[PDB]
Amino acid sequence: MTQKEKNETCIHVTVSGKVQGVFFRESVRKKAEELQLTGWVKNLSHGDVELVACGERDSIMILTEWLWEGPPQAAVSNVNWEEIVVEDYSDFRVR
Ligand SMILES: [Cl-]
Repeated sequence: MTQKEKNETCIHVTVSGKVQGVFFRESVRKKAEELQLTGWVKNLSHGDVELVACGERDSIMILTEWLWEGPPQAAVSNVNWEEIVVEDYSDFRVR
């Protein structure tokens, strides 16, 4: 494997709770960028926040812990993640 291939993976996450009207999408993108992760995030209508995050595993695991807190005024009730088949992204975007 290349070093990037060896040292990186991807996860898929859903985040439940009070996650609307608190700029959750933007906060995930900003946090991900600070952790040098790529992927995407959206707010499912009437539902959970959903994201894919790819990059180094330490960063991934810092993100998954942070998702229990979220941005100010967020009230997260659950974070459900799994590692997935790797997908290629050049940046982290809101969707
Ligand atoms: Cl974006």
